[PDB]
Amino acid sequence: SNAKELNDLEKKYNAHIGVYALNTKSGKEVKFNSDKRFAYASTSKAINSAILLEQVPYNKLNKKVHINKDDIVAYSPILEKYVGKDITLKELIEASMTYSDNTANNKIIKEIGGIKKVKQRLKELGDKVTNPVRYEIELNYYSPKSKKDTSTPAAFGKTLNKLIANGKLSKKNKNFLLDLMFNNKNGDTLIKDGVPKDYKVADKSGQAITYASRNDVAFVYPKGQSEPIVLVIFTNKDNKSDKPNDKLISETAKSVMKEF
Repeated sequence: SNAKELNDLEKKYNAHIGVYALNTKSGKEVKFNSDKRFAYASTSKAINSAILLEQVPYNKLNKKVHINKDDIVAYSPILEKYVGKDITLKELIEASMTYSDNTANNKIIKEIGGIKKVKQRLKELGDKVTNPVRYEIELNYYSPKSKKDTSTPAAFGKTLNKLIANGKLSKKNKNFLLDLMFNNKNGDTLIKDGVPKDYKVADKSGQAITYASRNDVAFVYPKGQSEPIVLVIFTNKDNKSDKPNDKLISETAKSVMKEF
């Protein structure tokens, strides 16, 4: 059974696994520690991007945003080149999703209206679990004794479905975002490495600083099926300093996909 496989994986990798998968066509679900809290780290870049794309039409993503020296936070491989320059909303979302640029995500949250506006949107979506508190990079300071910047697999996956796969995005904005997730430069070792050949994966990965917190969320499209399987995989380990093994997420994805 899938539960036995995931239990063996927890032991093989000495790690904790949280899984929620929903086949949006059939309604079938796979759940494993799906109500346990994990740090979501950069997987939240998918949420913040979608919220911004709900309120800015595609042809208005040319709006310019000025980048100052002090805006740059750690792991901003794109935005560190824009100090003293302007960047468009389109280029912020591209940097955030394609390269996991942290400054880009911060500017996107600001454009949305800040952390409080994100929380208001989550409540409207019926997500009373996902708990944004800090910006990059402090949101990656995960502690098991704290709920800051955590979610559960089930809550995060239901929110991904409601915002993107079955949300209210325009045709152009939805195709723009999903293509970024199909084509991103950070996900090849995770869900994409684990799914069988005839699936197409649009993912966003995450890694927090502590407790080997390693995540991937995705919309997984079976060949010939336009409705995705929403897949959320959160993992961590017991010690603060441990380093993640991406193969855990790949093998988890391979196991979960046997259910669909």
